[PDB]
Amino acid sequence: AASTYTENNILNALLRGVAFPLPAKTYVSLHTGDPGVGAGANEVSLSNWPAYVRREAEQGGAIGSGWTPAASGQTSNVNQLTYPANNGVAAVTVTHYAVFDAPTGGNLLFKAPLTVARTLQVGDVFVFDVGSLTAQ
Amino acid sequence: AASTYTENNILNALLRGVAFPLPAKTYVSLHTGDPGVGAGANEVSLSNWPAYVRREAEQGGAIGSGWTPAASGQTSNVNQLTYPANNGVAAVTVTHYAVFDAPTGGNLLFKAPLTVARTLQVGDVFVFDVGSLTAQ
Amino acid sequence: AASTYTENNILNALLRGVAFPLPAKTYVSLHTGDPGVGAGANEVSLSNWPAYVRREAEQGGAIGSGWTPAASGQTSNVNQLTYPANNGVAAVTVTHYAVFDAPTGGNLLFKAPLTVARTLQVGDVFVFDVGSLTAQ
Amino acid sequence: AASTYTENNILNALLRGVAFPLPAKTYVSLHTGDPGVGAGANEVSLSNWPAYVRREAEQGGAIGSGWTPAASGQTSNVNQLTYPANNGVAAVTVTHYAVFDAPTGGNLLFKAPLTVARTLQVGDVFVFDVGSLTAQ
Repeated sequence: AASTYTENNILNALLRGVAFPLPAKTYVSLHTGDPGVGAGANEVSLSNWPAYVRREAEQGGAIGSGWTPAASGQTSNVNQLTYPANNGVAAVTVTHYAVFDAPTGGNLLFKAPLTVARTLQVGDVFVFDVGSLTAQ
Repeated sequence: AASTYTENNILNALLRGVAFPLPAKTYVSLHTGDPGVGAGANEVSLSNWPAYVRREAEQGGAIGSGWTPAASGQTSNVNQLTYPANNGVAAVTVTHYAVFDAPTGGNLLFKAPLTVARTLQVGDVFVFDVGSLTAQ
Repeated sequence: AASTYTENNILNALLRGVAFPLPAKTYVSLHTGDPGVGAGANEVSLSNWPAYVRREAEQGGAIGSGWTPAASGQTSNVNQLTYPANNGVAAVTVTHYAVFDAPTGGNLLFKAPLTVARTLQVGDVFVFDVGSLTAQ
Repeated sequence: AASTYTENNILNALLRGVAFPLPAKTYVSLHTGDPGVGAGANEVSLSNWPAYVRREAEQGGAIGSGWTPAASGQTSNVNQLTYPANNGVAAVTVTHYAVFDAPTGGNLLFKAPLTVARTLQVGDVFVFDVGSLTAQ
C-alpha cells in the first residue's frame, strides 16, 4: 500500500542512501475510488462535492503533531480531522482514504482502503475518530 | 520483512517528518538464524566461520552504486558480493541475509529468508550472484 | 615480461618527456596461453566461459585504491578479485593474466605467468588472494 | 637497473593512477662508485674533478632531441656529449653513469655500469659516441 513515489524514495534512501524528500506537511484526502498507485487518485471527489478541501492533519501544529511517534510501527490521528460538510446535489460515497504531501496533487504517501464503506448524504460532516489511520 | 528500526525511521520520515537517517556505508551480513528484527540479530556467525569480514556493497565506491535505481519497486545488487572463503573448523549453515549500516551492529535494515537452503562446506566462497538481494 | 606499449610509454616518458597516459580503469584478465606481448592476446578465454566480465580493481573505487602505494616496487590487490563462476560446457585452463586499460582491447599493461597452471572444473570462481598479483 | 624513484613512479602510474613526474630536461652524470639505486649516487666525482658541469643531452633542441623515439625499446643519445677535460689533481676512474633531471640532485632515473673500465688522465674530454647509453 505504498505508491511508486514513496516506495522508490524509501528504497533509494535505504540502499543508495541518497537524499530523502521530507514531507513538510501532510494532507489527507477522500476518494470515491482507489488511487491508481501513481501520483494523485482515480478519482478525487470533485464536481459533486463542492466543499472538498483536504483536511490537513495537525492543524495547530507545524510538523509532526499529526501522528503518534513510531514505536513498533502503528500511527494514530492525534488531532481530529473534521471534513467540510457535503454542500448538496447528489450523494458522494467514501470508500478509500489517502494521504497526500500537498493539498493539491504533490505525490501520494499512502494508499489504504477504508474498513467500512460510507455513503455521505446531502449533509454529513464525516469526522475521523482519533486513533485511526494507522500504518505499518 | 522490515526491521523495527528501519520501520520507525520510514514511518517518521513519511508521516511525522523527522529527517530520515542515511547510511554512510552498506554492509551485508550472513546469519545462521533469522535476525531478531530488533536491535542486533540472532545471530551473528563468529567462532564458527574464522574469516567473516562482512562484504560491503559497492566495495570501493563511495555511494550510489549499491543497487539498481528504484522504479516501481525492484532492486538488484550491482556489484558481485563474494565473501572470504570458509577457513575451516566447523561447517556454517545460512538461511537469512540482513543489511547493516556498520561492519559491527549498527542497526538492521532488511531481513528475508533464502529461496533455497544453502550450507557451507570446508572450503567455499558463497558468492551472491548479481541480480539477487532484491528489495521491493 | 612487460608489454611493448607499456615499454614504449615508460621509455618515452623517462627520456623524451612526452605525456604519460594514465589508465582510467584497471582490468585483470585470464588467457589460456601466453599472450603475444602485443595488443590483444593469444588467446582470451571466451565462449568456453560464457560469463567472463573482466574484474576491475577497486571495483567501485574511482582511482588510486586498486593497488597499494609502491615502496621500492611491489604492489598487491587491495580488494579481493572474484571472477564469475564457470557457467558450464567443459573445463578451462588458465595460465596467464593481463592488466588492461579497457574492458575490451585497449593496450596491454602487464603479462605474467601464474605460479602454477590452474585447472578449473565445471563450477569454479578462481579467486585472487589479497597480497597476490605482486608486480615489481 | 631502474632506481627507486622511476620504479615507484612507473608502478604508481600504471596501477594506482598517480601522475608520472615528467623530466623537463635530462642530465648525464658519471660516478666513480656504483650508484646505490637510492636518492643520489655513491658517489659523484667532485673535488677531484673541478670541472664537472653535467653536459645536458639535446644541447640544441629544447626537448625530445636527446633520444630517438621508442621502438620496442632501445635508445640512442643522438647529440654527442663531450665533457670538459679534467682540470688536474688526481686520476678519477669512471665506472658508472646515471641520468639526472636536475643539474644537482633532482632524482636518479637510471643507473648503469659501464662496459669497459675507464681511467681518466690529467687530460681527457671523455666523449660519448652516438649509439651508446641505451635504455630498456
